[PDB]
Amino acid sequence: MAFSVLNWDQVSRLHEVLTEVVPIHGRGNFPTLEITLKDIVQTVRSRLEEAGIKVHDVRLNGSAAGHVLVKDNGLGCKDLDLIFHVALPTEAEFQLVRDVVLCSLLNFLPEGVNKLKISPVTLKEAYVQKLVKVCTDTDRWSLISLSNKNGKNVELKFVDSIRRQFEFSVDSFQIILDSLLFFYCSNNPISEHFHPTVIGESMYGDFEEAFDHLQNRLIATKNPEEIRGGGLLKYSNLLVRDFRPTDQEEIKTLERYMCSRFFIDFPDILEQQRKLETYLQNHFAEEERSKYDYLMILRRVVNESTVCLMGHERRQTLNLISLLALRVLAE
Amino acid sequence: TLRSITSPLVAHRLKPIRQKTKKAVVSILDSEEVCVELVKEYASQEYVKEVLQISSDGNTITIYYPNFPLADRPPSPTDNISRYSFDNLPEKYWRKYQYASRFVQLVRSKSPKITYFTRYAKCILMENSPGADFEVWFYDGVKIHKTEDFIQVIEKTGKSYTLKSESEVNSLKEEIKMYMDHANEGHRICLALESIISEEERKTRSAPFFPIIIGRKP
Repeated sequence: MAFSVLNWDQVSRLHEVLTEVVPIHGRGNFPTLEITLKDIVQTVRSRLEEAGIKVHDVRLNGSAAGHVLVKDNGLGCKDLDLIFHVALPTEAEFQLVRDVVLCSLLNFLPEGVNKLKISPVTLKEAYVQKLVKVCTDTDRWSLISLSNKNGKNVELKFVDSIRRQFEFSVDSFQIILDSLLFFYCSNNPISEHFHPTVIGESMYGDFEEAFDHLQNRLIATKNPEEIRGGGLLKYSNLLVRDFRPTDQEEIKTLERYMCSRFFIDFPDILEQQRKLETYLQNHFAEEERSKYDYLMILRRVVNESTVCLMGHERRQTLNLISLLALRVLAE
Repeated sequence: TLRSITSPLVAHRLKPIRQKTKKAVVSILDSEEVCVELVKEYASQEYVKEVLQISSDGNTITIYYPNFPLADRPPSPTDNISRYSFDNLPEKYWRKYQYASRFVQLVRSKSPKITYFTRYAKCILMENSPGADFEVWFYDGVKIHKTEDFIQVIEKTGKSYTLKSESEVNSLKEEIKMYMDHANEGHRICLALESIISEEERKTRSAPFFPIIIGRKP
């Protein structure tokens, strides 16, 4: 990795992301929360420090970093992922992290601020949509998701150690927010002649190379060894957004790995169907035109890069893709 | 430590099986992962409260809580999943994991690994390594079965009896001593074959080299 200094343009767009009012849907009778990234980050960090867990870093991940670094790129603003570099030794701390996050959820309400006795379970079953605890050999992190619909899904991830989330060059960006949370203690607002020094990172390689890949709409990866199943699906999303490989030679090999590794992780077609239907409903919730083009890109890739010996399973998945198209082809 | 009480299970090469019991469903799937379904009753129907998915090397344990009605296969996982590694599993899950361990362990002891045909008997080394069970099915009807502890014998008549230790081993009708001698020859052979074939597999990474049948009936 390497360090880069966010220019004024980037810091401004970051400020807009951090002050953008995001709506959170409330599963059940619970009202829609009108939260803000700055507010959640502050409250969570403050209460984590209060509970005795140091927060070394707070970063902004996802497509949001890329939208900050290059305005209105091709990747879509639906993702808002935060990372809190936090040590997690025992399960006690994992449970504390759940309690702290649910408590800081209670803090945003119009008149329900005084309703400070809603419990953490009704809040989980009303505001949390996805929960993921991981504490293995290398991987060690916790993930809480906020409602995903007409707005944007806010995902809070607490990383103790992580198997280096390498992906395509275009979404390997992290922005260290601490400098900007500190910058507001200023009595006046942020202006062009007066901004904080903010630092961006690339989780693998030269940061300027990834930035170039992001400006020129390039497809790139660096360690295929640690690629898992869903790489192919992400790759097809890049394709449906008019990104091209860095060199047409080596991508025929990458494709085979992604194809082969896909079958290794999803051999049963029912799991495939679930995986695909949920991918489509995640990345193309309302992009009706994008869905058919995506399914046909996938079909092209599967057809050209699936090895001959898996032709049987090949036809089954090509058929699944086709059937999904007929549905996206009626409504 | 959890590692101090049982070893992690190994489901490699084990045939799929769905075993229902009163308080649990354990299944060895086609993927060789091992699933344990916790079943609770609500009047007119039975549901599944949590699911314990165990990897094939049982090293990674995924546990999830969907809400589901009992079915022919385990419920599919949703988003709320927790993955632990063997050494970070909390005591609250140990008893169930040891349940799956005891199931897999028993299945292995009846799942043949090397079958070997001699001129007098069909030997069967099972998969519950190390010190795997060893059955000698003589053609004339006599049965022999060897475990790390006891040694069961059956006779053509159906006289059924068992043995402990070397107190009784030497003292027996010399007709019966012959069967155990031939069975220990077969056992040494099968263990040698297991060791050499495993090492060659270590070098040659590809399709499994077990199960393995050797010889034929006359």
